[PDB]
Amino acid sequence: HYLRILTEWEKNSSPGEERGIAFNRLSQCFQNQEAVLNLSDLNLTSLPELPKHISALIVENNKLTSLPKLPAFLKELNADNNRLSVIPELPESLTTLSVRSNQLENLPVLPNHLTSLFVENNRLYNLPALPEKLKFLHVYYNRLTTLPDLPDKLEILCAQRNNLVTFPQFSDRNNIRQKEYYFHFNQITTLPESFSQLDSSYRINISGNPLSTRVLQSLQRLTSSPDYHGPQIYFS
Amino acid sequence: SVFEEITRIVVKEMDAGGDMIAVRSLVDADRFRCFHLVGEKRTFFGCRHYTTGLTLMDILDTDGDKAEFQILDNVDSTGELIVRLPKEITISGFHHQKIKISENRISQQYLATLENRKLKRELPFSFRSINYLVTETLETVKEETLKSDRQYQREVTIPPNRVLSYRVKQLVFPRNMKEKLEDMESVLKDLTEEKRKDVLNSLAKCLGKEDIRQDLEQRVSEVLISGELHMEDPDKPLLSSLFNAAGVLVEARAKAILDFLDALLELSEEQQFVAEALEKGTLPLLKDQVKSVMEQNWDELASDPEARILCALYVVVSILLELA
Repeated sequence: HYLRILTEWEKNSSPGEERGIAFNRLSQCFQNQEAVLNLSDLNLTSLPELPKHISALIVENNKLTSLPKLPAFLKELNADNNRLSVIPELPESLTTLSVRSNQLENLPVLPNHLTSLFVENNRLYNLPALPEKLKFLHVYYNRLTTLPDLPDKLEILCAQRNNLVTFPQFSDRNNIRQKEYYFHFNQITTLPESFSQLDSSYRINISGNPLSTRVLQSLQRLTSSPDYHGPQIYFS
Repeated sequence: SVFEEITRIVVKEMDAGGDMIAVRSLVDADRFRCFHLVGEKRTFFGCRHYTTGLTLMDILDTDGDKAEFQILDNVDSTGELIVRLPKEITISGFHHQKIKISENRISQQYLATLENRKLKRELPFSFRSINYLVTETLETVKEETLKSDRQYQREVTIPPNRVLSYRVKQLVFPRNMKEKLEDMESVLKDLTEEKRKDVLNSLAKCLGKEDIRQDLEQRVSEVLISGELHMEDPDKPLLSSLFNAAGVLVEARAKAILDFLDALLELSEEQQFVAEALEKGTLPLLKDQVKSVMEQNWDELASDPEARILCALYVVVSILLELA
């Protein structure tokens, strides 16, 4: 019976907090056993206990700094445009985790059934073990220098505007489907030969990075050969 | 032009030096949305893209027209993205400033089935005389009012769901200025004084007349296709200068003359300057000022929109002065 607590939370709406609207929204979901909880755009500075039945919480565009425990059956979490300093435990049920536009410097352990991870515009310094189920990863606008080894089924990887200095190790063509990886504006000087073994399914943008003249010549010679059907590559 | 600034920023942060292309005018944005058609123009500075007002729906066999909407079922949203605006950009009405965008892509499976598909038996005259398709679109998720204090305060209100960047794929059915101008100048030096005069007499007609410019561009290209001097042509001496003494068309001459024309496209207001100069023989002076500004505000520019504009004036003035 935290419904009274829900009311209390409302009574504690600091000037600007639209806690009442959320109170109604939360009550409705609880009474109707709803499955979608979105308290975004409510100027919330805190969040009351969440119903364990919900599997999708949308709380973006708010002034949150920490999040209550997440239902063990959650599958999608949207906390963008928040000042979150840390994210609570991730349920193995979670498949989508977007907390961009935050101040996260480290990330909790990632379930192995997660397919979407958006953690851009953060102060992340190191990323946790990446689950293979993840097909999309956005880690841009962060201060990362060492990307963890990429999973096998990684389709999109936007890892630009970071402090990366060394190119990452791939799955060695464990995936034969189209793949777009972005590594531009990162401080990389040299690259691995493993790249020479990747198919044209790979699309890589390394433009802006401080690559060495040697690699430039090499890669320029590679991109000027008809026999070369290697990965679509971009550089500058 | 500020719209272009934001669009270019989006492209740089998302895919710098990549298939991504930027929307140059906010009015023609909705026409660059996915499944739309975009055509290419001849511009030496680089391939330019213009809207068509047509969509793959208008050319494909709709299987009846009773339900053309099912195609959109092939449209996928990779999700949303964030672009950190620079310092000169301010979201009027937050020390770190960023904008939120949405990515829409056409399913690869529909891209595969595209080639193995039938067009409508009846097609628009535009498509009938058509002889690419937008594949990805990054659009605004909400209204964004931005302002810039950059110089070479402007304000732009981008309505929501407005395409900012776009990637296109070919539609199929069942380079350094210094080098360029050098090459062109060389091609022209291998020409008689009389012939060069003829070319000049024409290119001077092209000054200040987009009508004459398009006409002479079309005609140079036409006699480059046919390769035969027409019996009579209103600009016959130009195309005559295109052919050598043996009459064998030196394709370099035409390509370059077209290139000069392509550049002249980039100079709308400045054109008067060049014309007055050619009318007074001050061209040499103008060439120098262009060179000074280029060298002064740019280190090894021949290694800003103005930069491209300047390179054009150099090319145009250089060629003209070389003909005279």
